[PDB]
Amino acid sequence: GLFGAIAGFIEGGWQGMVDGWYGYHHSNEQGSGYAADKESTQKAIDGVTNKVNSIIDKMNTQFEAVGREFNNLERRIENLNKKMEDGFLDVWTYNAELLVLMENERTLDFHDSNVKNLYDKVRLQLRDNAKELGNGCFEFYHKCDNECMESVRNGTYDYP
Amino acid sequence: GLFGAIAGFIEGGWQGMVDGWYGYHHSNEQGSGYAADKESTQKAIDGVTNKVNSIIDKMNTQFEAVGREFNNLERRIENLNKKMEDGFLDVWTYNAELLVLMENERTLDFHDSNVKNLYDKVRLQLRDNAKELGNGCFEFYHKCDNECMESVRNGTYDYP
Amino acid sequence: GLFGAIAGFIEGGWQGMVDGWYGYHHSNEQGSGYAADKESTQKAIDGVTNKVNSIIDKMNTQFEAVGREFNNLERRIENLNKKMEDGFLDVWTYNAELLVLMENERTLDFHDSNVKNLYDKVRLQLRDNAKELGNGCFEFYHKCDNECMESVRNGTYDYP
Amino acid sequence: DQICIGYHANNSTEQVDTIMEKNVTVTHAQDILEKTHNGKLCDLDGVKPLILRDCSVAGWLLGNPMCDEFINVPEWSYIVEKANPVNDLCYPGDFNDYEELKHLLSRINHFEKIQIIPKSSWSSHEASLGVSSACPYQGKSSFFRNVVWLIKKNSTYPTIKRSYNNTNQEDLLVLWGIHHPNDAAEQTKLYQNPTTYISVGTSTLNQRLVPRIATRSKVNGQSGRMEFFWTILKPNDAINFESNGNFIAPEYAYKIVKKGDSTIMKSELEYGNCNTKCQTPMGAINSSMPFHNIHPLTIGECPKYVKSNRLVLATGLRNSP
Amino acid sequence: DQICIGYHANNSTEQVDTIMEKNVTVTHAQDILEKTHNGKLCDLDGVKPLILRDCSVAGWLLGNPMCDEFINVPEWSYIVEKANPVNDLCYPGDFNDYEELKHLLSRINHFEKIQIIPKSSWSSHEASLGVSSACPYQGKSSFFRNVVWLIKKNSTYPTIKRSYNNTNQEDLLVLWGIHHPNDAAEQTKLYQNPTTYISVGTSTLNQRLVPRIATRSKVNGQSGRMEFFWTILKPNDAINFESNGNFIAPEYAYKIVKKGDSTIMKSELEYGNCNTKCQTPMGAINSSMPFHNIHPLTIGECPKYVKSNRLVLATGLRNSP
Amino acid sequence: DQICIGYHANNSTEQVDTIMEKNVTVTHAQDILEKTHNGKLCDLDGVKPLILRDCSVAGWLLGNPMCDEFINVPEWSYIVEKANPVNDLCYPGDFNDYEELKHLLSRINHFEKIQIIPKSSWSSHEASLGVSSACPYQGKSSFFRNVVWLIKKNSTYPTIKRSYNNTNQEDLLVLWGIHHPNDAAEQTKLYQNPTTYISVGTSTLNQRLVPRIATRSKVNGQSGRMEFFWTILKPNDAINFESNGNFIAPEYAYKIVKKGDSTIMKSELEYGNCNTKCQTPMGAINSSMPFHNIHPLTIGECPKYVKSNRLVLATGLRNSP
Ligand SMILES: *[C@@H]1O[C@H](CO)[C@@H](O[C@@H]2O[C@H](CO)[C@@H](O)[C@H](O)[C@H]2NC(C)=O)[C@H](O)[C@H]1NC(C)=O
Ligand SMILES: *[C@@H]1O[C@H](CO)[C@@H](O[C@@H]2O[C@H](CO)[C@@H](O)[C@H](O)[C@H]2NC(C)=O)[C@H](O)[C@H]1NC(C)=O
Ligand SMILES: *[C@@H]1O[C@H](CO)[C@@H](O[C@@H]2O[C@H](CO)[C@@H](O)[C@H](O)[C@H]2NC(C)=O)[C@H](O)[C@H]1NC(C)=O
Ligand SMILES: *[C@@H]1O[C@H](CO)[C@@H](O)[C@H](O)[C@H]1NC(C)=O
Ligand SMILES: *[C@@H]1O[C@H](CO)[C@@H](O)[C@H](O)[C@H]1NC(C)=O
Ligand SMILES: *[C@@H]1O[C@H](CO)[C@@H](O)[C@H](O)[C@H]1NC(C)=O
Repeated sequence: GLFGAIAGFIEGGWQGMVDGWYGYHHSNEQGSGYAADKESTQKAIDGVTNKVNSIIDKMNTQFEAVGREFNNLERRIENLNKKMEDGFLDVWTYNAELLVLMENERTLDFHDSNVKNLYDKVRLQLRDNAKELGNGCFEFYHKCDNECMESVRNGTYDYP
Repeated sequence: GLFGAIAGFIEGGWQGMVDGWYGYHHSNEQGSGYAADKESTQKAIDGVTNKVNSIIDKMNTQFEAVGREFNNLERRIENLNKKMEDGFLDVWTYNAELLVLMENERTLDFHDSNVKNLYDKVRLQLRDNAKELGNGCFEFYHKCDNECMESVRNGTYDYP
Repeated sequence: GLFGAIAGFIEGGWQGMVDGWYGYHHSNEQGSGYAADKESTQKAIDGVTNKVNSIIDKMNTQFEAVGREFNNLERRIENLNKKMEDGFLDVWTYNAELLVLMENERTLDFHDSNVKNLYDKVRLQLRDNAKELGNGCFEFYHKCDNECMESVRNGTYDYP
Repeated sequence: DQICIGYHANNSTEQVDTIMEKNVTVTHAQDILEKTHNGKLCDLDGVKPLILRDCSVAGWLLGNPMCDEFINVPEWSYIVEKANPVNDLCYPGDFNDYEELKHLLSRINHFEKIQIIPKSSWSSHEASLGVSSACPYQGKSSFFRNVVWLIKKNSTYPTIKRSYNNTNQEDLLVLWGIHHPNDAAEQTKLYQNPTTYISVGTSTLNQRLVPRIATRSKVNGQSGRMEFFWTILKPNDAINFESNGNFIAPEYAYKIVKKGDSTIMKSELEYGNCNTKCQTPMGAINSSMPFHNIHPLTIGECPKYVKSNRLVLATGLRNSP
Repeated sequence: DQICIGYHANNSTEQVDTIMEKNVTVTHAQDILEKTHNGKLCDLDGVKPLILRDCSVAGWLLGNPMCDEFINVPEWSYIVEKANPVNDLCYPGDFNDYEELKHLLSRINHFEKIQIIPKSSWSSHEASLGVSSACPYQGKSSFFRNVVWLIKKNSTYPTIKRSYNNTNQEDLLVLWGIHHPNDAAEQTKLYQNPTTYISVGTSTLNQRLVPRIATRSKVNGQSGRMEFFWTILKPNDAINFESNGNFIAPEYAYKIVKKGDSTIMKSELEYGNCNTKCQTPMGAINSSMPFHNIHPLTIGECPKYVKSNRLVLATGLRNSP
Repeated sequence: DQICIGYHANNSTEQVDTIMEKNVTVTHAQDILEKTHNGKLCDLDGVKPLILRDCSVAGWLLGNPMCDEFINVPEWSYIVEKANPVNDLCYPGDFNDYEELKHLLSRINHFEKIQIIPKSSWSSHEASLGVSSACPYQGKSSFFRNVVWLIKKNSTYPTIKRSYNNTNQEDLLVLWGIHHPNDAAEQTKLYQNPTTYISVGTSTLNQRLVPRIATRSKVNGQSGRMEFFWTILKPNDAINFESNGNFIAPEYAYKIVKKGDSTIMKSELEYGNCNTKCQTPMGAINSSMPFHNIHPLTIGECPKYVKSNRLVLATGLRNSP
């Protein structure tokens, strides 16, 4: 994965996180669980919904075959007609298929990038208050209850 | 954007940097301002011009309509000719619009990634000598005037 | 290069790692040398080989020109026929040329992304035990013999 | 105390292709290609097709006497014709410029037919005697219902000079024919006159047909040939016939209701009692899918046709086990 | 003491589109689609087009007497013709292989007209009496200037036997016609002989035309027809006419100076006295943009046509507010 | 102590292109465009082509006597004909629907020539004096070996009636021809009868040809013209010839063995004594590349034509010095 996060340094997905595509699992003294990051989720949904909309639109101009008949002694121009309509279907089929191949790759890297970004956001914000375990996780040096964990989730962790 | 620098960990552009596409703002006892980074800007300009020259070239082969006339009882091969030309126009239109949609995205990510690289060049060099504020900015522990600042700019920071 | 490693913060390739695409150099008390990293290498070989096989197949439908003769007073359809077949060759040459152009860009970046993910993999692992030299290399503070160096490659560095 | 960044997984078994990896499992895909139809021919916005069953377009326009289901048919969305209808030209021959006709037919939704030259109105020539066993109806010899096979009256064929002016404001499709007998005497038996011709005029038509006596293949027990012709008579303009033998007369013409937007498709399929906003020769399509792989040829509000067996989009991320 | 890494903004308000986001303000963009033209027909690298005004190609080639602007015209870049020129075949008829001819005209930049069979040159036929009030010049009945409507003399029409040898190193366009009277009386009134033909031969031409005395509608008060034919006379080849009447003789022919590269375009516009490097039927294009959306048909060094309404590239970065 | 992350370089000199940079050196590349060919015409999977040398398709089928190398040729993979074969229609003329026949030939691999009207068999017409000095064989005046130029016997050309029935399971290509003398005497000398015809018929053919006496350029010192026609005869149908003069009757016809997949290609090249699986008019392709740029027209197991000069993929990485 281009951006190293998904199936990379975070070895797997979380079955437990049923609320968004990216987020947090926090594990402390008062128990644990998951919390989807609404912002990145909502940016990702938008980006993907436009992508698909854009994929549907731009492939709507497409060639429409028209049936056309030619008699026993008009073989050449019927065959012209054949090779021509088959030619456009091949161009549009090549086109549609290859675009899907390409943009599927860009979507997977998109998600990968979204996760790397979120990590980096959290990571900086946890300057030297935590051991970056190198597996998606940061271990604090100090205790960090639900008021504090949400601090990071908030974007407003930063002990000012 | 994929690389998370532009409109990402760095919230915004700098109206006061009129000198290049990416570079530096410094601020110390002697006062402050901007300084565009020449090499990353110049790699950006070359990359972006080559693409535009590439985009213009690979398209110049395109299909050219040509007037063709058919009498009252040649309607079938007139329609052929019409479906044939509208065919290549839809194919070239699609081609051209989409490559633009695609390369536009790639250009922007390119700029995102150029800023990210430039940030990391600075981030390393500054090793243990500065609090990575996490917003584009490094804060030195040890006072850093214009001879020092230009040190980082130079890429020849390091206390050897 | 998008991911900032190749011809980036690593100035250049290693004429002496003849064993894989990405790998390690160690240099310590007991001597020094090169070790290709098998997993990242093999992931890259697979990804590229698929790309090539993909490129070949999806381009295999492609228009085939068929010969066709016309008389002195069939000039319009002969020209129709000519500009039809030339027309598809142009669409397919563009399709093929651009795909090479586009995917070449993606291939190079893939190698970049791969070298980066490996650097990032070593850098979390080596935690705070080593000066990150800014240049591809890490300098340990505590003597790192061959048994230690393979602890890094291995993946099972970290003092448990 | 630990905080972790991570990402969604779930029980999706869904796969998408990329360039470097095939069959990648995603938490969320979107299959954008329609592969199902209903196998039926259906109305098109509640507007039934002309399903010519066993009758060919020619066998309909001339009124092959076996094509009495189509004497005057309602407006149609599209026409449906078999590969090899058995009820074409009952009397062997040729429909001239048949395909170029079909083409117009393909941009026409409605014909209101009307009488141009009455079967009563042939003073000097007989015309109830032009019937062939090759064109049977109900056992008895017959012929194309919309044209008239005028024969000689009392061993004389006086030169025909009839004419029609178009005082409906729709383009009129006008059909006639010539008979090329097989032998020197057949000519004489049927029309008397030895050397003949049929001469057709309009503002843009300058035509003189002349029969073609030749020895040829029995086909539908027939050794002669009809050879049919047509024209579009602009409205407020006259067609001008003239013949001294072999003339198949127009009796009926077709009034064009150029409604527009149609097709003749090829379908061995029967009518299916359904509605649809998209129809293919193979059956009808019901989807919001941007694409389908049913059939290139379609009429109506339709997905784009492609040759793919499969086209699916990632929306979600790589679904890890 | 801070050092910060960042990037350019500015007051650019330019938007570009991507796959994932529309209307993205960039600091710099390159619009690459030309959307403007001068609205005029112009010269093409200083070389004025043949702008046929109200004459049609046919009307020009046979020299309709209403088409005198074009009796001899200089080399042309392109030809312009209207959708429905009023000055065509003034005397109703057909031009034969008209379109196949117009196709040749798409590859010719200059004619030079030379006499092949002089009007005076007729000893045994009258050549100043074949005029029609349908082709009027200056109020007086006239006729197509490049052809001669031969009429019978002292009441005989003796067999014609003429022959032209191309003693120019050009291919030569040769134009002739045949009259189709509407009754056997006109036949007699004009040519005497009741059973006529015209025969024409070159190395490759083997044609015997024959009149079709049919009865037809008045088009410009005429119930007759002319039907003009043409051929290409190779240099050192001879054309060989022969007829006993109905023969519209070549008086003139055109010498092809096949300077190559042209189009007949369809435009209702007049000359605009501009010069240009790229010309479409709606107007002419002055730019360096790689593409344009003006009209698909152009002549000269033109951008590529596309149906886009908008084609803008990023060059700069996302411009923050 | 140092550990370092890094990557491969080598002495690779290979360059590949990208959108943003051109000429980027890479450790590894895969060239996927075939640029080379053997420069010969070769058999196609062991199966030698029909290389017509100087004979045109027309020249071959009617059996022009300078084309005896091709009197009975075996099954072929592809046909090779030059651009201007010297040995075409020896007796000047026209091959009707020539191009539509060459089309059929595209989809045919074997002809087997058989007699359908013996030369001896003509009782009331002389079948051996139909020879011209335009069609010479070994110095002596000859003629199209597969058709017979019947002439009058004792100054009577009795009306011809002959009939051939196809009793092979194959379709059969039947070739014939009519002759256009240049003057009345010519007609009279060769055939007696002054107004003649040929009327041809099968189940689908309804023909009547008429000689066309006109006066024309000497091509091959010949002033008249042959006009050859053709049909495909269904297995169990009968063609029914009939004429009183100008007839160039069949003697032989070709039975079709339609093994399909062939082209006519155009090539001044001789035979090369080689095998290949992919052949272009320029030479043949021995390759595994997905693409090639040799020539667009090929037959066989073939890489895809593109107009590129170079198509090289990166596999390895940016080769840094
Ligand atoms: C077909 O009939 C119509 C109408 O009867 C003819 O057109 C009329 O003819 C008169 C003759 O003086 C014209 O002035 C009118 O313009 C026409 N009347 C109407 C109501 O349109 C028409 O000419 C006939 N066709 C021909 C050419 O014979
Ligand atoms: C048209 O005229 C030209 C020249 O006036 C003819 O060509 C000459 O004719 C003789 C006939 O024996 C040839 O052998 C010569 O080669 C020609 N002379 C020159 C100077 O080229 C031409 O043949 C005439 N057209 C025809 C075919 O009748
Ligand atoms: C060509 O000859 C064949 C056979 O010699 C004819 O076909 C036969 O015609 C008889 C007529 O009584 C039929 O009953 C048979 O079915 C046919 N023979 C077989 C066994 O196939 C054929 O009709 C002839 N062509 C024409 C149209 O006259
Ligand atoms: C992809 O998966 C399908 C099952 O959905 C399988 O049939 C196909 O062979 C797979 N393709 C490859 C080459 O892995
Ligand atoms: C983009 O901007 C234009 C205004 O310049 C607007 O009309 C158009 O709808 C916008 N497109 C979308 C879908 O945001
Ligand atoms: C790329 O390199 C080739 C030499 O192999 C050279 O001819 C060509 O001009 C180069 N292209 C550019 C634009 O640098």
